[PDB]
Amino acid sequence: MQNQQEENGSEISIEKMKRYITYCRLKCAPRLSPQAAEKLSSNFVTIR
Amino acid sequence: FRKISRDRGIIDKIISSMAPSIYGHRDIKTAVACSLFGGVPKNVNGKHSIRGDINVLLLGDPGTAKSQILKYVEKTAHRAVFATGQGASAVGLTAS
Ligand SMILES: Nc1ncnc2c1ncn2[C@@H]1O[C@H](COP(=O)(O)OP(=O)(O)OP(O)(O)=S)[C@@H](O)[C@H]1O
Ligand SMILES: [Mg+2]
Repeated sequence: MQNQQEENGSEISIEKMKRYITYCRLKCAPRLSPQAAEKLSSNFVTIR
Repeated sequence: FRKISRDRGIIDKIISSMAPSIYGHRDIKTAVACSLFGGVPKNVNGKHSIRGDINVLLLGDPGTAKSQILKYVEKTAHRAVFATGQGASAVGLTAS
């Protein structure tokens, strides 16, 4: 069933995951949008 | 091997064959036979690995012939390596 899910595309192989993780760590580094900081602030202060 | 395996009570005979010098410890002999024979170790899809060999713990009071059973397993098994914790004249358990 795992081979079937890998062939269907619902799962990827472990080596493909390894190379994808290396590629994403090497290439991408996101920033928070200015609209996304206010909700983070509100949720962080309500809990405290 | 095939002629002796097709008997119905072969397994019992194997339990009777473990440590003839040891008397009355039938469950220990069964555990020793299971450890010597062992299961199959499997690795499904590469990602998940299941161990396939039986680890046995002989807990006992002094004078219950556990050491003699260990020497029998040493004599019987293809690759049996004996180690001890308190003793010194033996191969260690630590890679170095
Ligand atoms: N059921 C048994 N059948 C045959 N011999 C036995 C049995 N129980 C004890 N013995 C004998 O009693 C002695 C005990 O020796 P050991 O195997 O060294 O004891 P032990 O199980 O290692 O326990 P320790 O060494 O005190 S921690 C040996 O001479 C055994 O042959
Ligand atoms: Mg002993």
